[PDB]
Amino acid sequence: ITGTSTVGVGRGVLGDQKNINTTYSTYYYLQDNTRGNGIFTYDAKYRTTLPGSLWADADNQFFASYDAPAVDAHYYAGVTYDYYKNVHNRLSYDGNNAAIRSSVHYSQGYNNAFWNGSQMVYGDGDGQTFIPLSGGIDVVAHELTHAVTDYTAGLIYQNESGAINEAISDIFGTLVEFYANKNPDWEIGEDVYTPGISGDSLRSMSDPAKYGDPDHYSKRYTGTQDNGGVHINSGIINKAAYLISQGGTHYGVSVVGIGRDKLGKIFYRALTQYLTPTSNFSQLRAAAVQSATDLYGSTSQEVASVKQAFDAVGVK
Ligand SMILES: N[C@@H](CCCC[NH3+])C(=O)O
Ligand SMILES: [Ca+2]
Ligand SMILES: [Ca+2]
Ligand SMILES: [Ca+2]
Ligand SMILES: [Ca+2]
Ligand SMILES: [Kr]
Ligand SMILES: [Kr]
Ligand SMILES: [Kr]
Ligand SMILES: [Kr]
Ligand SMILES: [Kr]
Ligand SMILES: [Kr]
Ligand SMILES: [Kr]
Ligand SMILES: [Kr]
Ligand SMILES: [Zn+2]
Repeated sequence: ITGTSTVGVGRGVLGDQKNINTTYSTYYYLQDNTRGNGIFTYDAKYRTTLPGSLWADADNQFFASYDAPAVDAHYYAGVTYDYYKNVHNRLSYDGNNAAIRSSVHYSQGYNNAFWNGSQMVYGDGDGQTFIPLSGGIDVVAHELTHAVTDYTAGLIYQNESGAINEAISDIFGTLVEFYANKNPDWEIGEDVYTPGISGDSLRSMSDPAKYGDPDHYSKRYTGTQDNGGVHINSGIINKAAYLISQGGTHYGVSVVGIGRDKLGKIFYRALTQYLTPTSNFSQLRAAAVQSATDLYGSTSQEVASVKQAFDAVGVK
C-alpha cells in the first residue's frame, strides 16, 4: 500500500517486546519499507487461501495474542533479510530485493510452515506439538532460505538433491539464529516445538541421531516417504556442516573446526556458484571443496577441514 513509514511495537509468540516497521494509510499495515522492495505480512484468518489480507491494525500496537505470530513473521523476515545483505551482500532472496511476503494463521492447528514458491506460510500449531511457528527465528530463516535456493542452485526437492536443499535451509536458518544471537544453538525449531517438553527440537545438527536421523552416508534412507527422505538424509549434511564449523571426532575421524563465518562463506559460495538442480552428496563435497579453495587456497586448513568433515560422514 502507498503510505508513510512508521514504527509500531508489539509482542512476539514468546512474549518478547519488539519494534516493527509498519506503513500508515488510515490503518497501520505490516509493511516494512526499509528493506528492499518491502517486507509484507498477511493474515490468512485460519483459512488456506493465500496470501490473505495485508495485516491491518488500528493503533500501531500489536500486543494481542492474535497479533503475536504476525509480529514475529514480520520481524524475523527482517532479521533474515539483514543477514543475507550484511553477511553475503545478497539483496533479498532473488538478489534484486524482491518483496518478502509471509502469511500467518494458516489453517487451523497447522503444525508446519513452508515456502510455497512465492511466499512464506506459517501455521499456528495445535498448541501441543507446535506453538505458532513464526516464533522460531531458525524456522523463519529456514523457510526464506528455500526461496534463496530456488533462485540459485535450484536443488530438486527429492532424494539427495532434496536432502541438500533441506540441509542448506537448516544451515542458514541456524546461522541467522547465531547472527541474531538470542540463545542460539545447533538445533532446529526448539523455540516453537512441544511447549510441554523442555530441551527438545525437531532436528539436531550437532547430533542428528538424537531424533533418529542419519549422521553417516552408510545410514542413509533410500525409501520413498518424505520425498525420498529429504528431512531425514539432511542429517548427513547437517552433521558435516556442524563438524566444519565446530570440529569434533565422528566415527573416529577428527575434524578441525573453522567457525561459523567461514562455514557460511563456503556454503553460500557453493550454493550460488557450484550446486545445480541435480547435485548429489558427492557433488556437494566437490562444490564445498572448490568453494573453500577459491576463498582460502588449495592447501588451506579450510579445505582440509571440509574434506575431513565429508570423510567423517562417509561422503566420498
Ligand atoms: N518441517 C518438517 C517437520 C514438520 C513436522 C510436522 N508435525 C516436515 O515437513 O517434514
Ligand atoms: Ca492494535
Ligand atoms: Ca535458540
Ligand atoms: Ca535453533
Ligand atoms: Ca519443546
Ligand atoms: Kr523498527
Ligand atoms: Kr525485501
Ligand atoms: Kr503472495
Ligand atoms: Kr533473503
Ligand atoms: Kr524448519
Ligand atoms: Kr515451545
Ligand atoms: Kr538413522
Ligand atoms: Kr542420501
Ligand atoms: Zn525445509
